[PDB]
Amino acid sequence: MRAPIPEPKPGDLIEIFRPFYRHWAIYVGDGYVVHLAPPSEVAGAGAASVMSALTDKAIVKKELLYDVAGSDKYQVNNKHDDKYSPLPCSKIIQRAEELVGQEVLYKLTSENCEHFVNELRYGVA
Repeated sequence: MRAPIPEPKPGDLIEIFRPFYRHWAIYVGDGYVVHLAPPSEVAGAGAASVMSALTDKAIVKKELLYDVAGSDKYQVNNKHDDKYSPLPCSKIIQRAEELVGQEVLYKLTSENCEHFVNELRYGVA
Protein backbone atom coordinates (compact mmCIF):
# COMPACT_ATOMS: atom_id res chain seq x y z
CA MET A 1 0.00 0.00 0.00
CA ARG A 2 1.26 3.53 -0.86
CA ALA A 3 1.94 5.85 2.13
CA PRO A 4 3.70 9.23 2.71
CA ILE A 5 7.22 9.54 4.21
CA PRO A 6 6.50 12.14 6.96
CA GLU A 7 9.54 11.36 9.19
CA PRO A 8 12.38 12.15 6.66
CA LYS A 9 13.29 15.68 5.53
CA PRO A 10 15.17 16.87 2.39
CA GLY A 11 18.89 16.49 3.21
CA ASP A 12 18.43 12.91 4.60
CA LEU A 13 20.24 9.83 3.24
CA ILE A 14 18.08 7.19 1.58
CA GLU A 15 19.10 3.61 0.87
CA ILE A 16 17.47 1.60 -1.91
CA PHE A 17 17.27 -2.17 -1.46
CA ARG A 18 17.71 -4.01 -4.79
CA PRO A 19 16.81 -7.68 -5.66
CA PHE A 20 20.23 -9.05 -4.49
CA TYR A 21 22.13 -5.97 -3.11
CA ARG A 22 21.45 -2.26 -2.25
CA HIS A 23 22.06 1.31 -3.45
CA TRP A 24 22.18 4.86 -1.98
CA ALA A 25 20.49 8.21 -2.62
CA ILE A 26 19.74 11.55 -0.88
CA TYR A 27 16.35 13.23 -0.50
CA VAL A 28 16.31 16.74 -2.10
CA GLY A 29 12.59 17.70 -2.20
CA ASP A 30 9.16 16.39 -1.08
CA GLY A 31 9.33 13.42 -3.51
CA TYR A 32 12.75 13.54 -5.29
CA VAL A 33 16.26 12.18 -4.74
CA VAL A 34 19.80 12.62 -6.09
CA HIS A 35 21.78 9.38 -6.58
CA LEU A 36 24.32 7.58 -8.78
CA ALA A 37 22.85 5.89 -11.89
CA PRO A 38 24.26 3.84 -14.83
CA PRO A 39 25.45 5.92 -17.87
CA SER A 40 21.91 6.79 -19.13
CA GLU A 41 22.16 10.40 -20.50
CA VAL A 42 25.09 9.82 -22.93
CA ALA A 43 24.26 6.70 -24.99
CA GLY A 44 21.16 5.03 -26.53
CA ALA A 45 21.97 1.83 -24.53
CA GLY A 46 23.98 0.85 -27.67
CA ALA A 47 27.04 3.20 -27.80
CA ALA A 48 28.90 2.22 -24.56
CA SER A 49 29.83 -0.97 -22.64
CA VAL A 50 26.37 -0.62 -20.99
CA MET A 51 25.24 -2.63 -24.09
CA SER A 52 27.56 -5.44 -22.86
CA ALA A 53 26.10 -4.91 -19.31
CA LEU A 54 29.76 -4.60 -18.15
CA THR A 55 31.05 -1.08 -17.37
CA ASP A 56 32.97 0.67 -14.54
CA LYS A 57 31.29 4.09 -14.86
CA ALA A 58 28.30 5.90 -13.40
CA ILE A 59 26.56 9.32 -13.58
CA VAL A 60 25.22 11.56 -10.82
CA LYS A 61 21.45 11.91 -11.50
CA LYS A 62 18.19 13.23 -9.98
CA GLU A 63 14.94 11.18 -10.08
CA LEU A 64 11.57 10.84 -8.30
CA LEU A 65 12.14 8.69 -5.16
CA TYR A 66 9.23 6.39 -6.04
CA ASP A 67 10.96 5.46 -9.35
CA VAL A 68 14.25 4.63 -7.54
CA ALA A 69 12.23 2.69 -4.89
CA GLY A 70 11.06 0.44 -7.80
CA SER A 71 14.40 -1.41 -7.31
CA ASP A 72 12.72 -3.47 -4.53
CA LYS A 73 12.50 -1.46 -1.31
CA TYR A 74 14.06 1.61 0.42
CA GLN A 75 14.77 3.06 3.91
CA VAL A 76 16.02 6.37 5.42
CA ASN A 77 19.54 5.78 6.83
CA ASN A 78 21.59 8.81 7.93
CA LYS A 79 24.55 6.53 8.77
CA HIS A 80 26.12 8.98 11.31
CA ASP A 81 23.29 11.37 12.40
CA ASP A 82 24.14 9.73 15.80
CA LYS A 83 27.61 11.37 15.69
CA TYR A 84 27.68 14.23 13.14
CA SER A 85 25.84 16.46 10.61
CA PRO A 86 28.24 19.43 10.06
CA LEU A 87 26.12 20.87 7.20
CA PRO A 88 22.54 22.30 7.35
CA CYS A 89 19.85 20.70 5.14
CA SER A 90 20.04 23.65 2.69
CA LYS A 91 23.77 23.12 1.92
CA ILE A 92 23.36 19.31 1.77
CA ILE A 93 20.62 19.70 -0.89
CA GLN A 94 22.54 22.51 -2.64
CA ARG A 95 25.64 20.23 -2.92
CA ALA A 96 23.51 17.29 -4.11
CA GLU A 97 21.88 19.32 -6.90
CA GLU A 98 25.16 21.14 -7.79
CA LEU A 99 26.75 17.73 -8.54
CA VAL A 100 23.98 16.19 -10.74
CA GLY A 101 24.85 15.81 -14.44
CA GLN A 102 28.53 14.76 -14.10
CA GLU A 103 29.94 11.35 -15.04
CA VAL A 104 32.21 9.36 -12.70
CA LEU A 105 34.71 6.68 -13.76
CA TYR A 106 33.72 4.09 -11.17
CA LYS A 107 30.75 1.70 -11.09
CA LEU A 108 27.73 2.57 -8.88
CA THR A 109 28.54 -0.11 -6.25
CA SER A 110 26.87 0.26 -2.81
CA GLU A 111 30.30 1.42 -1.52
CA ASN A 112 30.80 4.09 -4.24
CA CYS A 113 27.25 5.45 -3.86
CA GLU A 114 27.66 5.49 -0.03
CA HIS A 115 31.03 7.28 -0.48
CA PHE A 116 29.60 10.02 -2.75
CA VAL A 117 26.42 10.55 -0.76
CA ASN A 118 28.28 10.79 2.60
CA GLU A 119 30.34 13.58 0.99
CA LEU A 120 27.02 15.49 0.70
CA ARG A 121 25.58 14.83 4.19
CA TYR A 122 28.88 15.19 6.12
CA GLY A 123 31.21 17.12 3.72
CA VAL A 124 33.50 14.04 3.30
CA ALA A 125 32.84 10.36 2.50
